[PDB]
Parts: sequence; C-alpha cells; structure tokens
Amino acid sequence: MLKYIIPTIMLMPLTWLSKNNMIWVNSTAHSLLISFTSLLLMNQFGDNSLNFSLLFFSDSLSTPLLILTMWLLPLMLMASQHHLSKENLTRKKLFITMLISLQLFLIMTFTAMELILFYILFEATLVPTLIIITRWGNQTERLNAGLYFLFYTLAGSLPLLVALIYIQNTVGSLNFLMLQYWVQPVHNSWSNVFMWLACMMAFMVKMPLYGLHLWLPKAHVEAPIAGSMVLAAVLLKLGGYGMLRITLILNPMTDFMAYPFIMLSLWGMIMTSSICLRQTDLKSLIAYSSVSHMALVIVAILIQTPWSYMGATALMIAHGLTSSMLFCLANSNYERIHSRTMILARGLQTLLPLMATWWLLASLTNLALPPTINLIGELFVVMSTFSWSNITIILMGVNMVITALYSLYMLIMTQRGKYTYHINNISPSFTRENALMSLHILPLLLLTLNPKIILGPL
Amino acid sequence: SWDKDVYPEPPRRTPAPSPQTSLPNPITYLTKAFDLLVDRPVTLVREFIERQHAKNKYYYYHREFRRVPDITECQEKDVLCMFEAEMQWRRDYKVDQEIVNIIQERLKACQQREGESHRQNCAKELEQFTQVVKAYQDRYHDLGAHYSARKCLAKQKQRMLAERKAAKEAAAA
Amino acid sequence: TTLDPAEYDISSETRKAQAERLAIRSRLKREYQLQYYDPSRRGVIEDPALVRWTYARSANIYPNFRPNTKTSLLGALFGIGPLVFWYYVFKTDRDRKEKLIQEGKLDRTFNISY
Amino acid sequence: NMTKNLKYHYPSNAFKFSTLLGYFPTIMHRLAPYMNLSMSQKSASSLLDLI
Amino acid sequence: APPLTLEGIKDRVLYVLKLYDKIDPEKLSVNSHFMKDLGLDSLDQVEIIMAMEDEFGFEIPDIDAEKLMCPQEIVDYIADKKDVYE
Amino acid sequence: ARRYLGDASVEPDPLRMPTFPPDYGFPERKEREMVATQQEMNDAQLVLQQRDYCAHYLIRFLKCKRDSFPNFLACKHERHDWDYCEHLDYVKRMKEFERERRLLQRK
Amino acid sequence: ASHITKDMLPGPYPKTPEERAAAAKKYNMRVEDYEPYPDDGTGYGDYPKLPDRSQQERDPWYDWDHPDLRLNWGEPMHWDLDMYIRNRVDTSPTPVNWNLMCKHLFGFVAFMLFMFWVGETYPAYQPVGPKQYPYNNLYLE
Amino acid sequence: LLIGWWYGRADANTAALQAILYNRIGDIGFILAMAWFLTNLNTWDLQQIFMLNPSDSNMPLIGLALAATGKSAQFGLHPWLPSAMEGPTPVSALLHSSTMVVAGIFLLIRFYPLTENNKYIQSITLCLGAITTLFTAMCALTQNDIKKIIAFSTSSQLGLMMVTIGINQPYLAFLHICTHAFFKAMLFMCSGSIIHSLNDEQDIRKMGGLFKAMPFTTTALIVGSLALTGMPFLTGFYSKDLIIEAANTSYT
Amino acid sequence: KNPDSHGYDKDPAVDIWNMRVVFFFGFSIVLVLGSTFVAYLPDYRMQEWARREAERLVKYREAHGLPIMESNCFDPSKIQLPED
Amino acid sequence: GKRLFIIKPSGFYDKRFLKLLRFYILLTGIPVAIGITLINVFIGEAELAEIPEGYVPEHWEYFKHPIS
Amino acid sequence: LTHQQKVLRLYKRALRHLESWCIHRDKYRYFACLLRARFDEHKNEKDMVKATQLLREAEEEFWHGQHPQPYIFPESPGGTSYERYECYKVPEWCLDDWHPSEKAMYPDYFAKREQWKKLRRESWEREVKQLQEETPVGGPRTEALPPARKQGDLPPLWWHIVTRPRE
Amino acid sequence: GGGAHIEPRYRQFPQLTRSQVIQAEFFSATMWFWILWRFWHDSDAVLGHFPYPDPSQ
Repeated sequence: MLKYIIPTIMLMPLTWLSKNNMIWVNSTAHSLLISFTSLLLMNQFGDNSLNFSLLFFSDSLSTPLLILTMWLLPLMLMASQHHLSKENLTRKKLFITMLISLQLFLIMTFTAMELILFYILFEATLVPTLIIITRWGNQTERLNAGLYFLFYTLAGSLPLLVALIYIQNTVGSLNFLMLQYWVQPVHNSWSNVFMWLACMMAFMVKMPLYGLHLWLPKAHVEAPIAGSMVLAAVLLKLGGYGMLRITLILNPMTDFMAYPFIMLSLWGMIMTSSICLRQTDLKSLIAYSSVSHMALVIVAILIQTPWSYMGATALMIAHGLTSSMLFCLANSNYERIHSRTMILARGLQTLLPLMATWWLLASLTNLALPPTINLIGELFVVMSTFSWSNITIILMGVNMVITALYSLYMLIMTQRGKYTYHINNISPSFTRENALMSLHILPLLLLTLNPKIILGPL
Repeated sequence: SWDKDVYPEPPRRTPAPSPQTSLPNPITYLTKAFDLLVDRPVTLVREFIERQHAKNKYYYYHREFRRVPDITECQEKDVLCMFEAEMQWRRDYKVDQEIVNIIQERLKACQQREGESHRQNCAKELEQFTQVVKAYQDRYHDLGAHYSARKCLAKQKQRMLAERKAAKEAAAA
Repeated sequence: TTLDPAEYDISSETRKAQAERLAIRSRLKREYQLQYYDPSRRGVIEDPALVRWTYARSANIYPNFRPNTKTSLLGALFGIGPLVFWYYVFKTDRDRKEKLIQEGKLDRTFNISY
Repeated sequence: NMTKNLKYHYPSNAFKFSTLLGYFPTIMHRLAPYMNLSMSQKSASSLLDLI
Repeated sequence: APPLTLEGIKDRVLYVLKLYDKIDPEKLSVNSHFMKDLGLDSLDQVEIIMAMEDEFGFEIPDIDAEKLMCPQEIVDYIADKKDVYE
Repeated sequence: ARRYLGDASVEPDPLRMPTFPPDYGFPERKEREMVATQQEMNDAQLVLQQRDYCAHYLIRFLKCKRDSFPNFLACKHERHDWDYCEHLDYVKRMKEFERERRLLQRK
Repeated sequence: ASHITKDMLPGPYPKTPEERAAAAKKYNMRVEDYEPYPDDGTGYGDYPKLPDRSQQERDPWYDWDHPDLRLNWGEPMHWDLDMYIRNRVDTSPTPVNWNLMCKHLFGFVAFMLFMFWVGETYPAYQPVGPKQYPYNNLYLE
Repeated sequence: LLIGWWYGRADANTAALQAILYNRIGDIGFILAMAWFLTNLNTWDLQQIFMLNPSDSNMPLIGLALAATGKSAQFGLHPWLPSAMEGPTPVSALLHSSTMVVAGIFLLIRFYPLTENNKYIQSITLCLGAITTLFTAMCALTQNDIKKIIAFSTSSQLGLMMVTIGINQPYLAFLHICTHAFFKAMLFMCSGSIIHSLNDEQDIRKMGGLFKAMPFTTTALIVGSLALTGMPFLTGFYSKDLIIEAANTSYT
Repeated sequence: KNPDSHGYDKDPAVDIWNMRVVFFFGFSIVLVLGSTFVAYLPDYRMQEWARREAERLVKYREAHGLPIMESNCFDPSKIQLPED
Repeated sequence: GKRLFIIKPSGFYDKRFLKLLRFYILLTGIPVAIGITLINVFIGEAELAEIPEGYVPEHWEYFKHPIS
Repeated sequence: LTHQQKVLRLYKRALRHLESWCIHRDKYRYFACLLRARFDEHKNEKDMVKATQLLREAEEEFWHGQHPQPYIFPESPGGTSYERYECYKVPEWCLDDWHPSEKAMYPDYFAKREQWKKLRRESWEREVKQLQEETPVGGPRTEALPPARKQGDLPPLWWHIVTRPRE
Repeated sequence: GGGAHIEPRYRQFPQLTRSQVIQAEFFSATMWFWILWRFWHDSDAVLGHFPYPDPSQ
C-alpha cells in the first residue's frame, strides 16, 4: 500500500537532491531500510486473505513474492557500480532513477486487486527496461535486442486487451478478483478456444516455451554492465505468475487443449538444457538454464491439483535467487578479464581462493541437494505430475541427469592449471566482489529452516 | 500433557526382573551412576524456573467461532450471503485435514508399541483407518478441482452427483 | 573402433619439398613470445583464432544460411518429429487410465492424495 | 611359478585379452560422449535455434 | 624431503658407467665427449640411458638424447628436472 | 493347513492359523503332532517361521539367555539339543520324498 | 576492435587462395588441404569459408609434445579448428572393433534356459518321467 | 569433493564427473519408489508401509533395485569404481570399506518385511548380483596396481551380498558387511607403508619379497588376505561361510 | 585500482563509510534483527488454531453416539435435487 | 638449513574480510541473543482455561508465546 | 624426423614394452642380447628401400605383441601421480597484491626481488632490436644468438629462466 | 633440516629396530593360538546324519 509506493517514490528525490559522490551510499543506505517496511505489515494471513483497500490487496494470496522484489533494488548499486563510475553524474543520476522507476511498478503489480490494473501495469514496463538495454550495452548487436525485446512482449499482449475488455462487459465486472463468486464455465466452440488462447499466449511469450524464446538469449548475452538490469529481468520473467490468477478460474474447465502446451514444453525441458552444453560464451550458458527449470512451471501450472502449487510457487522464487546470483559471478570474473569467452579464464581457483566456495554453493543449487528449497520445490512437482500419467517420470527424470553434467562442466572448467599469459586478475575480490555475492546464499538456504513462508494456498 | 481420550494408549506392563545369576551387572553401576550426574544439574533447574515462573501467569484463550451461516442458502447470484457460506465451508475443510493427521499417528501407536505381532493385536486402527479415508475423499475432496478448491460451487456438485445419481437412478430405488 | 587412428602411413621421400609448414608457425611463436615477453603489458592478448572461433560459429550462419538443400530441410525429421510422437504416447494414456476410473475402481480407498 | 619361475613361456604375441581391459570401458566411454554430446546438441545448437 | 646433492649424480653416473665391463674403469668420466664411446650410431646413446633409468626413473625424454655427447651434459640437466642443486 | 474351514477373526499373516501353523502336516504321523500354546506364542515376541515345531523348546532357550547378561554362553547342549528337537523334526520331514517316491511308482 | 573481415564470409569457394592465408592461416600455401574448403554438403549455412574444418580428429593428445605447449594447455597462437568435444576423447586402442562384449553380455543369455529350470538339490535328477511330484500326487492319508 | 582433491591431473577431476554421472542415473530410480507410495499409500513412513502392507510392489520395488546398483557398484554401472581410485589413498580406504558402497545393498535390506513376497522381486536380484562377480573376477587377473586389485576385490565382495538378498536371507546378508569392513580398511591402509615408504610405485611390478624392514605390515596382509579367502576359523567365519551352506538349499 | 590503498568501493573516505553502511544495514539489522521476526512470528495460516480444535472435536462425537468424518453432503432434504 | 619460501597470493584481504561479518553479525546478534532467553525466563506462555472474559476478550494477543 | 634416427624411437620403446612383460629381473636381462641379436643382422647396407624392410616389417611383430599394460614410470606423460601436485604449482608473480603488514615478512627477500628487475627493467634496447637483426625474415626456431654476443640478460627473462619449481 | 635418525640404503638391506619384529610376532600367535579351538572341539561338520528315510511303509 501507500506505506510502500510513497517511500519508494520518496526515494526518487533522495538521489539527485544530494551532493557529489555521496550519491551511491546515500540511496543504498535508505533502500535497505524499506525492507523493514516490506515485512512490516505483511506476512499476515494466512487464511481468508488480506485485502486492505478497494483497489489494493498488497499481496495476500499466499504469493508473497514481493519481499524479493524489494530485495533486488539495493542489490543493484552494489552490483552496478563497476564501469558505470566512468561517465557523468547527471547521467548517473538518471540510471538510478529509471531503475527505481521500474521498482515502483513491480510493487503496483503483484497487487493490482484486479485484472485491468495488472495489464496496463503488466505492459507498463518495457519503457524502463528497453532503455537500459539499448543504452549502456557493450557490443553493437544490442540494437537488435532492443527490437526483439518488443514485438514479442507487446506483439501478443494486445490480444489481452481485446479479451479482457470482452469479459468486462460480458459477465458483471472484472474490477475485482476477490469477486469471482459468480463464474460460469467455458464449454466449447470455435470461438472459446481463441478466448482461452488469447487470455493465455501473451503470458507464454514471457516465460518461454521452447518456441518463441528466440529473444531470451539475445537480450541477456548483450545487456547492461553488471547485469545491472539483468538481475531485474530475471525478476520480470517469473512475474508471469498471473496465469495463477486466471487459469485457476476464468475458463476453468477447458483442459481439453492443454496437450500442445504440455508435450511442447515437456520435450523442450529435456531439450534446451542439452543445447547448452557446447556453448562457448558464459553469459549464454546461464541464459539457457533460466529457460529450462523455469519452463517446468508451465507444466506445473496447467495441471490443476495442488501439490503442484506447493511446488510451483517454490520454483518461481527458487531460481529467483540461484539464477540471479550466477549472473553476478560471471559479471565479476568478467571485470578483470574482458572476454566473456568461457575458455579464456581458466586456471582460477588458485588465484582467488575465497571465491572458490562461492561458485560451489551456486552450482550446487542447480544440482539441488535435498535439504534446500530447490528439491522441496521440485519434489512437489514430480509427485502430482506423476499422478497425471506415470510416464512423466522418464523425461523429467532425464532432466535430473543432464542438468548435473550441465552445472559441473561450468565449475570444473575453472579448476585447471592456467598461469598462462595473464598479468591481469590481481585484485583479490575486494569486499563488494564478495559482499554482493553474499546476501544470496545467506538468505537462500536460510529459508529451509521455516519453509512454510514460501507456499501457496493450494 | 494432553487429553487422554484424544490420545489413548494401552497400559505399561513393566517386565519382571530375572537375575538368576551370580555375575555382576554393569547397568547397576551406571543407572546408579548416570542418575547422579544428571538429576543435579538437570532437575534442579527445571524446578528452579518453575517456581521462578510462579511470579506471573498469563492467559491465552480458546477461540470458538459463532455459527449462524448455514450451507445452501441463499438466492443464487448473491455475494454477501455467499461470502460467508464458504467461511463455514473453508474452515471445515481445514479441520478435516487434521482429523486425518490425529487418526494417523494413533495408527503408528499400533505398531512400534508392539511390532512383533503387528497382526493379531490392535483390533482397530487399520480396519478402522481404511474406513476413515474412504469417508474422506468422497464429498469432502473437490477433485480434480482441488487447485481452485472450488469452494461451495463445486462442493455441492459432487454431492449433486452423490444425489442426482445415487439413491434414485440406482435402478431400481 | 574410433579409430585406427593411423599412427603409421606412407612417407619417404616424397613431399620433402613441403617445408615451411613450420615457418608458418615458427614465425608466430617468435612473434608471440616477442609479444609475450615485454616488461610493461598487464593485459590479455588478442589471439585472433579465438575471435574467429566464436564469431564464425554463433553468429555468421543465418547470414550464411540458404534454405535450399533438402539436407537443410532435414530438420523436420529432427525438430518437429518426436514432438508429434510424445503426443501420440500421452493422449492414449490419460484416457486408457481415465476409462477405468469410471467403470470399475482400480485404486484403494486409502488414497486421498493425489 | 608357472608365470615367473617356469621354463620361459615366451612373450608369445597371440592371446585373447579382453581379460585385463574388461573392454567395456574402452568403447562406451569413447561413445556416450559422442552419440549424444555431438549429435543431439550440434543439431539442436545454433544449427537449429539460429535457423 | 629426501636430501639430494650434486655429488652422487657425478658418482652414480660415474658408477654404473664404470660398472659396465664394456668400459674400462680407467676411462674418462665427467668428460669423455662420449663420441669416442659412442660406437656405434645406435647401441650407445639409447643404450646408456637404458640402465640410468633404473635408478632415478623419470621417463628420460627423447629429444634430450642428443644432449648426451658431453658426459657432463647428461648430469648437467638432470639437476634441472628433479629440482637439484642450488 | 489341516482344517480348511473359515476364520472367525480375519487377521492374516496367519494370526489365523489352521489351528497352529505346521510346516505341512499331519498327514498321519503325526496326526496331531502338537506344538505349544498360541496364547503364549504371540504373547511373547515370536517371528514367523518361529511358529514352526519346537516352539515350546526354543522359548526356554532365550529364557536363560536373558538370565546371565555379562556372558557369552548359556547352554551349548540345549542349542545342540535345539537341533535334536529340530534335526529330529527336519529329518522326520525328510521322509516325504521317500513315501512319494515309492508310493507314486507302480502298484 | 579488429576492423575489417573478422570471420568467414560467403564461401566456400570465394577464391580459395584469397582466404588462407590472407589472414587466418589454416593452410600455408592455400593448399595444405587446410584451404578454407571443407564446406562439405553446403546450403547448410553451417561452416562457411571458415579458415577451418575437416582437419582430423580423435584428440589433441596431451603428451610431451613440447615445441612449447602444442595441445590442451599453453595455447599455441592460432590453429583453432573445431573443439569443445576435446577434453573427453582420445586415440587408438590396442585391439580393433571386436564386439565380444555383446558376445559375453549374451554369454549369460545362453543361461536364460538355465532360468526356466529349477535348482532343487534333493533328490537328484534320476531320469524319471512321472516321478516328479513337487508336493503330492496320490491320496493324502 | 574428495576424489577431486588434486587439481590439474586431467584424470582426477574427470573421475569426479564419473561419480556424479552414474549416481544420478542410480538416483532416478529411488525417486520413483518415493512417488509410488504417495499415490497409493499416502505416506513414505517406513513404519506405516510395514504395518499396512502393499499388494503389488512390482513397479515400486524395481525402482529400488536400480538405485541399489548405483552405489553398490553392480554390473553395468561398475566402470566407475576402478577409476574412483585416482584420489588420495586414505580416501578410497574410507569410501570403499564400510561406507558409500554399502548403501546399494544396505537399502534393500531395510525393506525386508515387504520384499519377502512376489517372486519377481527375488528373481531379478540373484539373476543380477551373481553375474557381477565373474565380470569383476575375470577383469581382476593380470592387473598391475596394488590399488586396482584391491578395488576389484571389494567389487566382487558385492556379488555374494546381493545374492543373499535374492534368496530370502535378510540378516545373514548384513552380518557380512559388519565383518567384512574390518578387512579392507586394514588391507588398504597396510599398503600405505608400501607405497609411501617406497617413495612410490603402486605397481605390482618392482615390489620384491616379504621381509625387507616390513615385519609387521606383512603379517597384517597374510592375516586379512587369508581371512577374505573363506574364513577357516577367522573373523568372517559366520559371514561368507554361513551362506553357500544355507541358502544354497533353496530354489536357486 | 590499488595505489596500496586498501579500499572497497571508490576512494579515500566514505568508502570506509560505505562498508559499514552495507554490512550493518545489510545484515545484523535485517538478516538477523529481522529474521527474528518471522522465526516466532504468530500462528501462520491459522493452523496453530486448528490443531487443538481439530483435536477437541474428535472425541466429542466418539464419546456419545456419533460417527467420525461423516461427508453426508451437509444435511440432505435441504435440497430438492432436480431429477429431469 | 634445509628450507624453502612458502607462496600464497594474499591472505590479508580475506582476513580483513570475514570480520565485518563475524564482528557485525554478532554485534546485533548477541543483544538479540539475551532477549531470546532472559525474556523467556521470567515470561512464558500460560495457560488455557478459558475464558468467558465477560463481554469480549481483548483484541489480538490471544497468542501463547512471549513475543507473539 | 631424419631417416637415420627413425629406429631410435622404436629402439627406445622396443625393450620398454618388453620389461613390463617379463617378471624376473634376469628375464629382461637374459633376453637382452638374445633379442638384441636381431638388430645388427644386417648392420651396414642401403639406407633406402633395401633396408626399409627393416622399417617396413618392424610395424607388425611390434604392434602385434603390444599392450601388456606397460610400466609407466609414474611421473611422466601418463600414469598415476604424474601431474599430481598442482595444489602449489608455484604461481610465480604472486608478489603483487599485498597491503603490507603482510609485507613485513621476508624483508631480505623483498630486497632481492627488485634487484632482479633491473635486468628486465631495461635489457631491451639491444635485446629486442637484435631479434630484428638476428632473424632476417622467416626464421625457424626462435632462440636468440646463444650468448646474445656479449651478455644475455637473461635474455629469456624471466619467464623461462625464473620458472616454477616442484615439491 | 629434520634429522638424520635413519640413513637410507644402497641395497645394503637396512637394519630393523629389534623391537619392531618381536612386538609384531606376538601377533603371529593370535592367529596360530586362536586357531587352536578349531578342531578342538569341532569337526569338519558338527551335524547329525540323515538316516536314509527307509520307512516308506
């Protein structure tokens, strides 16, 4: 509620209004504080969900999901600091403003009270993200990532507004989710498929199916300095949750056609992870993880029958961190050596000993050792999706193999002798290198102690 | 402790001693030893606070709701009157989960309490247990709508099939 | 099996005119060490074979591509093909399993989960 | 004694050793990282996704 | 940890080379130039490193054969391999 | 499997024995061979294939075992005679390939 | 910031001597059989002119091989052809193409028939006909 | 994180990627019998399954027999052990004696009360573990390393264990490991003073005889390396000896 | 970026300020002071309330006459049940 | 005598680190540590029964716990 | 490889795979001259095709009779505990990033290092430019004049001359 | 360095400590003494003998 948007918009002139170089520490100081407010009135119910205003129930829903969104902001200025210190302050004042200008809508969205505040705010980004990709790129291939990032996201999300304005005047008012207490079903026709297909395909083009992901590595391979907005674009994607607000209801009873979204993404899950093994560019190698065990949720959501939402929620915020943090490693190791080519960096682990245990705990949580959230987020997937049909144990059982050769080959490539020609790579990871790389593995594993705070209603 | 009839258990049947023999038993040099290095640092402290705790007594009550709201009223399109008719139904689906928990643990007390027979004793739990869950997923389990929990809209429309089919279409009845 | 791998072959004396196959490389390791030994460098080396290793691999194909040879229309045997198959496998199940759930009861009554 | 202390049974070149190798570790570990890594990837790789 | 010096390698190499009855143990040891005791083209150079491997036992690289002209040259670089004298 | 009639209580893992479970029995020798008391058979903790013959006998074996705790030996004659109960049983059950051999031959 | 003509262009025959070696010397003389030829089965955009392919296979072999480095560690200046399967592949074994394993793996398959029988020790085989009688045959008492 | 102790050594860290490749397949089974119990029994508690008995264990159990073979080094997954020795010596002493190789045939034991039925179960077991032996044995002879032969020795110790699950012998299988584990830790740890104090070889060539300043350690070999031979009066006299004399009377 | 200064973020001073402003604000006041909050935070999703009330009510029926876990369709003959 | 020179890249920037955690992570840890024991010693959750509490009991603070 | 020395690479390995076949130390020794007999059977004759049948048929009867799991000389191109110790590897030039108070130790050694650099600080003007005089155009193997004609400093300094030791 | 406490061998066959082997040899008894009770008292098989079930009557 205004408890949140108002201070975080109050942030906005906490920055430029300041002096010279004090700016970074000025806003990083406050931006942490809001996290007390983040929890503050939140983590109330529980049962019979919280709605505190007419057009906002901040998050009740058991999709808390908002606490993270308020984390990643003052993880950027620790992240983004590296080469952004080399241009002017009135531009550096900008890049902190639009970056907030993103953070303000992700608080608006995830609440939205309804469908039609979601959408205009579901499309309300792409103004702030697109401007961070095109400027402050690195290569010159960036200019095409500008377009491809649109012309999909916007391409098929217009058929929403044709459909959601079609519901508003058909049955009552969509003004509120919390009233669905009248919903008739959707039986069949050659019209209703389209309705269901229009109310869906806009979401898929964000969390990729194995088709129409053609943009995802185009934008991430070449993308701002620190992953500065690349950490944010790994929040944006998973935020396609809203399919959890719809497909639970609002055409419940068409599962009839589900199968082309099952067998299409269920054989890609065994697939695009395997086209990730021979990659020669590291920020590509991680970008294809992000498809894979993200695209497993799309077979979690379509199937009804909780024990999937038990396991589908834990995943949106499962790689929400692990897949975040890897883009933070591959950034750092790139500061020192200016190729992103994976081969070139070898013979590390002697020269940066403390950063050894940083790779490991990262690459260990794609392996998903049993105790952490990762498996307890996957093993509620397999338990329901097994009951669907027994044969799902094979493919998604293969996923649990190729992903293990997948991860290690990234670490074990950095255990070798190489002294080779590098006179660079002196800096022994000054604190920010290891400070911002923490505040992930500390908060991540921690939740396993009381992991009832990440769960759906079911 | 707890409520006896909420958690019944059979009695103790302490085993009889059978020394029979002229040889030393070491446990009597431990249970007579271990007891003396335990009770002092242990039992004195629990007694220490439990009187230290006599200084103040709080309260937290036993929360019991008010049930007017019924079931199948009211006039169809309604919101106010059918907002609550789930609050009756939603809590009463959070109960019927746990009553399966309690009855399940009581089962375990049929095994490692005994475990050698596992068969010729207990007379009750298993032959009852599968008469319990078969009284569960029927009509109290909205499936496969369990994702939406489909409260009270689908809750009766199993139980229309449990009416509009059984007891009449049964042919002939 | 994989492979001979031809640790002996014909030779001797033909193609002894072939020399300066090393002059190609010997030039560089002279120049490379002429690069690599210097007091003040502190930085990585160009190493073009790597620049031409990725950039002639990742990019620079759809530019080079032509949709012509029917060995490049091969992929219908690869990309779409098994994706139809997995539909054929499933759609039979989820049905064969469904028919029995109606007439006749396969399960027990202690299954509440699901 | 018949191996070492014997009458000099020569290094007679002909025998069957599938024995000391086991011969399974020979080909498969030359194969499983071929028929998969270089077939279901180099196809699936920029060969397809970029086409 | 085992102590190693430059004397034994002048001795050991002197030793077995003085053990072979094909060489009189009045002959030069540190420098004979070995071309006087190279006879013939083969069966010397690779012949002499057949035994000397039996004591130290590292690999005796191929291209290091042509260093074996000087009897001080063989002992010379064996110091550089096993990390020998200061 | 002597009396094949029904079971009042349905408890399987044959907590319903025919009467007491034999290995096979009788057929004639011994028509009623007689074992031990069932009320005490599963009143103690007695595993299956501990319900065969020599139940009365082996219930005593453990009695003394529990007697001298700091001891490695109780009765090596009883454990020997535990064969003399069991060996005598098993050899008495070696006779079922003798009868069926010559009984199922010509006549 | 390599300026012009970074990588392969539209081959695989654009004056074969113009490429290797203009830059990127795969072949010395423009015929080493390293000429930027190996566009075998084209129309697949894969591997254009490419100062590159079918140069032979089965490993860099990682041994003494010591002009400087020469194989997998130490990075000679520029040979690179194709790679990335080379850290999980080596050369010629002692035997050649003998599948005696499918023989031995089926060696027990001979003893599949040994499964259809039993092993009952007592009594012996004693060739019989109608003597078998696992349980009973004739009357009970 | 142990086999990978020494960096470099292109074999060492590629003996890890073996260990975690073959276990993950052998993983894929035991998550199947983790699923089957829910959809049917609605618990995984080892107590409850045994109190309320499953009728058809055919599918849920065969999954377990697959995860058995992952860590119990059975045939067809075996190539991992002989290359699992490339690390430090006391590692493989700990890895291969009482631990990590025992879970494959351990886990199946815990399931005795339920597995006693359903001859399919019993059938594939002894139709498997027995075959593991003679592909290990026939691969032992001629091998040149101290460490390697002591690797296969424990590879074929398995074949007797898994057979004993095949015929229903729940306890007499497990008593074996309790006894066996006392051997091969000694047996390896004996070879330490042989490898190190010889500055190294770990080849069976260039060894020599029994007594050159090795009086005690060579008595450790000829005790244990006698014991493993069928236990005339020694330690495992109740282990290997009470098998082929007991379950050998059965439907084998 | 080492003229043998120690340094973390940028320059001489507030760098030293910039470390205490992350470490202290970042955790020990949140990853600890906050983490305490939800640790013993009150009953989440009204289950604590449920255990007892799904405990008491078991025996109440079991005591006098009543069965356990009915599922009788919430008092039929409140429903006219359209046939056809 | 027989001796060499150890080689390590740096120990100082790692040792200069870990403190800022271990020092600070306790700094508000230990003060938060007493309050998890002392506050429970003199003050604890009791008991039950029941109560009619007259008209209505208090608002929230129906919980059984020190701080809940 | 010059045709003369081509038998050496076989003559090196010939007896090598032998010894791993024999067991007793005399067995290797007793077959020495006996199998040594075959080499000089034709001792002096043509270098070309006439005696190429000493190279030609040497292929078979060697590869035939190969792989009795040879003795590998543990620290070497292959075989156990060869490249084993990398946990040191001596990352020469670890002396850069320190933040002294870590530099208090080995003061005499820090004194010595900066004394080595003066050579490499300026040895170049005649060190590099002589390589512009030394190799006229396409020169094969690239070492300088072995002395560098007065004082090499190092010249190959210091990467090959100061390189990393083994422990 | 560390110390000289034992010098190596040129194949002069180094000497033992003289408490090395005796202290071990007492554990050559524990196999040869503990093998005592094998045949005393136990035979190749302590069984009882199956008496050929002749009574098919």
